[PDB]
Amino acid sequence: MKITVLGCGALGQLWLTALCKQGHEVQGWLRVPQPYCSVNLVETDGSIFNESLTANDPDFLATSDLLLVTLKAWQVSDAVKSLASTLPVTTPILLIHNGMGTIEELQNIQQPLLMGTTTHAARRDGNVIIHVANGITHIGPARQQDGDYSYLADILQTVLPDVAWHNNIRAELWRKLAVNCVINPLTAIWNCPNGELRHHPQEIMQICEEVAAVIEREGHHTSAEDLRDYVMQVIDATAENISSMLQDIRALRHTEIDYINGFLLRRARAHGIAVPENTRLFEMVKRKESE
Repeated sequence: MKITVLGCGALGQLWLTALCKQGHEVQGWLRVPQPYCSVNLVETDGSIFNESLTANDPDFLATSDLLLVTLKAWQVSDAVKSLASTLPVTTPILLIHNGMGTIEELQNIQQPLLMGTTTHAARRDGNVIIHVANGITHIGPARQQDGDYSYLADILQTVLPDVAWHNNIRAELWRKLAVNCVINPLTAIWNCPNGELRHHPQEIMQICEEVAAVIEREGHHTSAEDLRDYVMQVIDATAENISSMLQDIRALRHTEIDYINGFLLRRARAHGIAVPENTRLFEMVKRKESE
């Protein structure tokens, strides 16, 4: 098939490479138009893959069979709306990113919309992309009207193992966003490795109690304590790492906070749930971004 990949960064080059090695017709799409996307990715065994692909061709977009989006969350909805009048109104759009809240920004999209997240790990070092680890990409329908597109998880399985379809993909999205609402902003505000958080159990519970209150009202079964125990287990296992949010902070790149604790605040707001710790952290990180 013909696929346009939106974003030629780490995750976008990992998909372009995999689609490209299965023989699919592919193009990338850049925010700053260029006729080609130069892919240079290192495979998990250290092998290189390096090709020059077509980019930003409107005719190739108008005949594409899948729009695969791999931008950061705060970029997604504007970039998708820009291309949706050109992509066929029958062609499915798959969003892969961390965080939640892009579907609410895309509710009038006519095309089939699918939402997803991955545990594959891909790092960008300058113009080099490193496929750090293999993993699973979970996808599913964004709205009630997108439920008949489970065939994409079978095609994608053949391209970048493993892929799983979930009829209620929001359950898996919240599991990851719950943990990120604790780890990302705390590390960001205390500019510490994940392991520091181990020294702050009482406070982590308070955030988890707020997170747990919003999720329960959203229709999912979780407990504040269960959530707390899991976060601490993640913190122990990733003790020396620098989070994705702290990484953004240290490089002064915009953060995905509007789609992590910002989404919890928005949903908390819609259900009327008290979230003072999450609001403080959200506002703090926003002040750091501005400087």
